[PDB]
Order: sequence, then C-alpha cells, then structure tokens
Amino acid sequence: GFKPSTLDKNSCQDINECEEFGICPQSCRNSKGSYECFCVDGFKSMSTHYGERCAADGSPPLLLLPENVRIRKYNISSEKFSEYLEEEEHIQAIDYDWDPEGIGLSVVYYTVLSQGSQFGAIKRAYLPDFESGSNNPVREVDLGLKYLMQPDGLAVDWVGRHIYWSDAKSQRIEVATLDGRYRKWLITTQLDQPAAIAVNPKLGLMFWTDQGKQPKIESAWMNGEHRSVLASANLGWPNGLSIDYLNGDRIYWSDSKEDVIESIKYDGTDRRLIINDAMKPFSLDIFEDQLYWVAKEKGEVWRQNKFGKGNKEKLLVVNPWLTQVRIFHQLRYNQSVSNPCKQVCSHLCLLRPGGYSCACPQGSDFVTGSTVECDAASELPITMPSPCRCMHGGSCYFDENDLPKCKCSSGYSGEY
Amino acid sequence: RIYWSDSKEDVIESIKYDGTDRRLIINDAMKPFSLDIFEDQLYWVAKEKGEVWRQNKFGKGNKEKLLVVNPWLTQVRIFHQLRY
Amino acid sequence: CGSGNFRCDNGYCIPASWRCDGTRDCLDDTDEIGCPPRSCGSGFFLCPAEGTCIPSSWVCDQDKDCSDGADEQQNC
Amino acid sequence: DCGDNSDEESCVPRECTESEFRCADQQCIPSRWVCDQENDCGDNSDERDCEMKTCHPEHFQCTSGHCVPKALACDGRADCLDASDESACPTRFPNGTYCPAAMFECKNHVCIQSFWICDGENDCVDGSDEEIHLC
Ligand SMILES: *[C@@H]1O[C@H](CO)[C@@H](O)[C@H](O)[C@H]1NC(C)=O
Ligand SMILES: *[C@@H]1O[C@H](CO)[C@@H](O)[C@H](O)[C@H]1NC(C)=O
Ligand SMILES: *[C@@H]1O[C@H](CO)[C@@H](O)[C@H](O)[C@H]1NC(C)=O
Ligand SMILES: *[C@@H]1O[C@H](CO)[C@H](O)[C@H](O)[C@H]1NC(C)=O
Ligand SMILES: *[C@@H]1O[C@H](CO)[C@H](O)[C@H](O)[C@H]1NC(C)=O
Ligand SMILES: [Ca+2]
Ligand SMILES: [Ca+2]
Ligand SMILES: [Ca+2]
Ligand SMILES: [Ca+2]
Ligand SMILES: [Ca+2]
Ligand SMILES: [Ca+2]
Ligand SMILES: [Ca+2]
Ligand SMILES: [Ca+2]
Repeated sequence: GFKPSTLDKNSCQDINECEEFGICPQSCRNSKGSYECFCVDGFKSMSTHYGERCAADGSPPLLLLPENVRIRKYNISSEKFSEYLEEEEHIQAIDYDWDPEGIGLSVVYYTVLSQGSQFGAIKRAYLPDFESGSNNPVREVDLGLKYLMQPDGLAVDWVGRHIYWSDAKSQRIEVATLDGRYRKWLITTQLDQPAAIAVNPKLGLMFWTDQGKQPKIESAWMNGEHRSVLASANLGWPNGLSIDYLNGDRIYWSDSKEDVIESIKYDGTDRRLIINDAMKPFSLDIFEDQLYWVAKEKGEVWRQNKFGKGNKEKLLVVNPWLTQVRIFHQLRYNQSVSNPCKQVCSHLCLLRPGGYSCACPQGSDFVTGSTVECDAASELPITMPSPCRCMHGGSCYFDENDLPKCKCSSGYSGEY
Repeated sequence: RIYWSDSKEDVIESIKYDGTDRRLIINDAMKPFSLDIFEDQLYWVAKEKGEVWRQNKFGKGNKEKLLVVNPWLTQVRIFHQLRY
Repeated sequence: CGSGNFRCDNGYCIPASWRCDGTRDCLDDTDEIGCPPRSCGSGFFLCPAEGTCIPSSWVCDQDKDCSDGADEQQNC
Repeated sequence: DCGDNSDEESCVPRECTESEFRCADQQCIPSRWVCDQENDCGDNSDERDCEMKTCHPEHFQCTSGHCVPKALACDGRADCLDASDESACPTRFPNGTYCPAAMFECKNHVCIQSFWICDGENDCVDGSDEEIHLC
C-alpha cells in the first residue's frame, strides 16, 4: 500500500488507489495505506462473484427503444416488453424528464425526421412511471419548432428546464424552452454533420459530436460562450454520446466506422477504449456497473461492464429500425440539483460553470444598456392535456368533455 | 388461377393455369414481395418499408394498409381451414 | 445604482444578499471573485480544491492528501 | 448526353458560385429561388429557416418569412400564402373599402372575383369564403 518517494527514495508514500480506473463501482475514498469504497445516496451495496455491486432504490430500470414507427419499453426485471407509442413515422431520438409536474407520469421528448417536402418535428408525450400498456393510450403534442430537417440529436436539461438539439442538415445546435416558446442558436459555425448531444447541468457544460469530413468531439458552455475540442484523433463516425455522473462526470462515445466505444474525462485528459469489436455501435447509455449499446446492422442490444471488464452479453433482438436505447429510472439524472437562476432574465436563463446567464431568442437583442432584458414579446407557457393515468390495468376512455376517465378491473377501485 | 408479384415493375398480375388470360390487378404495389389470397381479398407485403396491404383480388376499388411490421418481414400467409 | 446594493464591473447592481452565495450573478463574476473562507477547527487544515478538512499533522507527512496543492512540499 | 452515361458516372457535385445556394443533395440553385414558396430543391431545403433571414432589396417579406416582389404588395391579390402582403396597407378609396363593388372583399383586405364567393376552396386565404351567409 506504499511506494517509494521521489523526494527521498529511502522513504514511503501512499498511493491514491482511487486514481486507478475501474477500481470501484461508484465512489472511492483514499486512506493512508488503504482505500475504501462506497455507493452514493439512493444506492446500496451487495455481494456478488465479482465483488461489491451498487444497486439502486426505486422501481427497477426500464429501457426505451425508438423504432421508426413506434417507441417500445423493455423491463429488465421482468424481461418483458410493453407498448407505449404507435402510429408515428421516422422517429430518431428520445430523451425523458422524470417528474416535471409531481404526478406519477414522466414526460418524453422525441424527434421526427423530414419525410419529404414536409418538415420534421420535436414531440412531447406522457410516460407512466407505473406499469401500463395499450390500456393508457398516449396523446402527442408538438413543440411547433419549424424548419427541422434531420434532428438526430436530442438532449434535455432538467435543472434549467430546456431542450437542446442538433440537426445534421441545418448544421446548428439549438436550445429552446422545454415547451418550445423561445428558440436560440448556440453553435452555428464549424459544424459538419452534428450527430449527438449531451448535457451536464452541474458543470454547466454541453458536449456534442461531429460525424462529417473532420470527425471531432467537442464541449462547450450551455450558453455557448466557450467552446473546445476534446478529441480529434481516431474518431471515424462518432454517432452516440453518454455521460456517467457518478464516476466523476465522465464521457463515453460510440464510433461505427471503427467499431469501438471509448471514454474520456470532461477535460479530455484521459482516453480509453472500453469495448472493441462493438459491432457498429450507434447509441450508448450507462447505468450502475453496466453499459448498454445498440448494434445498427442487425438490431441488437448488448451490455458489458462499463470499465471494459469481462464479457459482453446480448440482451435483446429488436429489428433494424432501432435507433437508440435509453435507460429510464429515477436515479439516472439527479433530480435534486438546484437551478442557479434568480428570475432576472426576461426570456431565457442558461447555465454556465458556476452560475447562469441571460439570453434572448434568435433575431432579438438586449434592450439598450441591459444585460437581462430583451426586445421581444413574452410567450405564455403551453401546458399539455391531462394523460390517461389508470394504474392497475384499468382502461381509459375520453368523455364528452374529452376528459380521460378510467374503468377498473374487478380487483381495484378509485378515480385513477 | 395464378397470381404473382413483381418488385422490379411494382405490379401484381394474374394468369390462368394454361396462360391464356393475363391481367394486372394492382399497379404501384410498392415493391411487392409476397402474396396471399382469401375470400374477396388479396394481401401482399411491401419490402422497402415493412407493410402489409390488402385490396380486392379483382383490382376493384381502393387499397388499404393493414399492418406496419419491420423490414425483416419476408412473407405473409393466411391461416384458415378453408384456404386449402 | 445605490441604496445599499452591490455593484458589478459591467455597470450593473444586484442585491447584497446575492453577493457571496455560490452563484456567479455578474457576467464579470466580480460578485464572487473574492469571498472569505469558512474554516474548520483549530486542529485541522482546509483545502478548497476538494472542499475538505484534514488534521493539521497531515499537511506535511509525505502523502498528497490534497490533490491540487496545500499539502506536502508547498507547506513543508 | 451520350447514351453510355460515361459523362456522368464518375462525377462529383460542382462548387456553387457567388449568387447560388446549395442544397443537401449537393445541388446548386439560384439564390432568388430561396424562400420563394416553391420547393425548388426536392427536400424543400430551399425554403428552410426563412423567418430569421432578411429579404432581397427588390422583394417584400411576408410574416411567414417568405419573399414576394414588392410591386405585388397591396395589389389586392394574395401573393403571400399568409395574405400578409394585403392585410396591412392603407385605405384605397374614399368609400373606405379596399375593393371595388364589382368585386368581393374579405377581412384579409383581399379583393376577389365576385363569382368565387362560395365555391369549393376558400379563395380568400382565411377571410370567410364559403360561409353560408354568402352562399
Ligand atoms: C418491471 O418489472 C417488475 C417485475 O420484474 C415490476 O415490479 C415493475 O413494476 C415493472 N415496471 C414497470 C414500469 O412496469
Ligand atoms: C444529487 O445532487 C445533490 C445536490 O447537489 C447532492 O447533494 C447529491 O449528493 C447528489 N446525488 C447524487 C447521487 O449524485
Ligand atoms: C365608391 O364605390 C362605388 C362602388 O364600389 C363606386 O361606384 C364609386 O366609384 C366609388 N367612389 C369613390 C369616390 O371611390
Ligand atoms: C438581409 O437582406 C438585406 C437586403 O434587404 C441585406 O442584403 C442584408 O445584408 C441581409 N442580411 C445580412 C445579415 O447581410
Ligand atoms: C383612407 O380611406 C378613408 C376612408 O375612405 C379616407 O378616405 C382617408 O382619407 C383615406 N386615407 C388617405 C390618406 O387619404
Ligand atoms: Ca491509499
Ligand atoms: Ca452571487
Ligand atoms: Ca499529507
Ligand atoms: Ca424556393
Ligand atoms: Ca421558382
Ligand atoms: Ca399582393
Ligand atoms: Ca376559382
Ligand atoms: Ca370560393
């Protein structure tokens, strides 16, 4: 547990074992001559053949899978499928918000590609936290964001209440209110086929990938003010990006031209290969000790240990229209994080390292001499209709007032 | 009577078992790849986008989309006692 | 600007409560460019790079307990 | 141009010139076509992002972000698909009407052939064509 000192080779110093990669699942604590390891709040530790696990409280995780015409849910605990959204076309990307309104329904955001002369869309739907299927039909809302062509990158910010998206054919990265009211262009120059986007509100940073002639992976401030390139060498077609918030705010990406999954730190200072022969990976997500990725050529979901250890397993076979895999759970995104904004901004408040800044929608500008107010009209929030909430297998019908109302199974009773 | 589907010409055609009467039942059939017939109805599969379509086997009227099933779909068969 | 508020180099003033509260309000960051430390017991030493406190003897005992500095050769 | 396609099979899209606009199919079209309400490029990419762009000095801009020749502003005919070219301009006659009595007038301030009142499509972009009180 001790190594010779460089200052005096006759003396002994303590190795920081926590600086080794994959030493422990969630958190490590250095001791003079030893180390200790622990799981953070919301997690528990359990024995297993490979050592201590970290396992999460709450209802077990689910996987969200967008096909071209449907979004479908898979339950790792029950190893079963459930039906969420259907009769769409050209779905590409998904992201979720866990409890935007306190009721037991999450909210889901998904992007739709342009079919032809018709433009694409960003759409908004309610996802029950509880067990449900086609008994609770889902309505859709459209954010009204015009002129979308190939919005193949979507991210959601739950602290600032914003949605971020990348479009390969507009060659822009844009942020809007989480209901589509105010729209801003953050990164407009030196982009070629932007493909994937991720956000970290705690650090106030956004990360994205480019898939064009010069493949690069970049990081910026969530307000766009600072920009940097974390990796440029050996990047092929970097098509998917994910973040681990418990293993020290670390970034993972997938490349289909090199059939590889790689990880870096948010400053670019340590680069590693986690999974080779990854079979043309196209999307990534990380939960607990495990890393899940999608294989594009043959429609498969694979999982491995996020530190590269051991062996890889095939979890599902879902047809080639599968574009993404997302992990759905309370503890994936830290809901507790608090918004720095203090209600000074008139239209947009956007996060940056250690605080916030005020922003005006596109085409508008600050009123002369101000840094918090804009020459633009106020837009009222767009609240969406109440969803079908019948919990225990009940079935919902829309009454003459178009309100959803439930009918129970013989074993249950109640309004919902 | 015999029916066949052609994906290079996007057509469904019918002939008699001796070849003596040839007809086009469905044009713009969307690259049809498999066929089956039951009662007044003709069912066929579209290969590029994974769809099952049905029309009247004599070509009459209009065509309907019955299912959307992913591109791995290779065939449609009709399962009933009185088919054979 | 005045009446007991606090001022930013941008030509902008904010309530005094905002001045040192862990959130950069001025775009020039001068509200929190300097704020005093909040300390541990007299028997201990504090490091801000990790928000941590260690016994004072640790400050020079041939172990890098504080990663960015304030330990070993700098203090020794 | 020659029936073996040898003139085209090996070709790479050419770079667009100073007054051209480029489309994601790597095609070049005149800049004037951009945001002209017609999908000149098949993906409708020439009509993209129009609301944030400014307009050519010869052309009026519609609320929908689309450009129309300025001589067709306030002419009585809906040249903008949103009728914003006609919705806004000054009074035309001492009558206070925007349209002669030989014709029909709709709240879009658009002036329309009288016979068009109550036949099929609403010839006035939204201004109460086909209403039963006309029919
Ligand atoms: C997932 O399956 C478990 C049983 O394995 C069940 O308890 C849980 O409610 C399921 N989750 C959902 C969202 O249906
Ligand atoms: C979530 O964020 C809160 C507030 O910053 C923090 O106290 C807590 O430790 C975080 N939890 C996890 C699991 O990261
Ligand atoms: C007023 O309106 C009537 C009918 O449109 C027309 O005969 C007349 O010429 C108009 N007069 C003036 C002064 O505009
Ligand atoms: C907008 O169009 C005008 C002409 O009306 C000018 O060409 C102007 O330069 C254009 N906008 C920009 C940013 O150049
Ligand atoms: C516009 O029309 C009104 C009503 O007919 C008056 O005639 C007015 O004089 C007109 N405007 C101008 C500037 O002449
Ligand atoms: Ca140690
Ligand atoms: Ca402050
Ligand atoms: Ca030490
Ligand atoms: Ca055009
Ligand atoms: Ca034209
Ligand atoms: Ca006109
Ligand atoms: Ca007509
Ligand atoms: Ca009419």
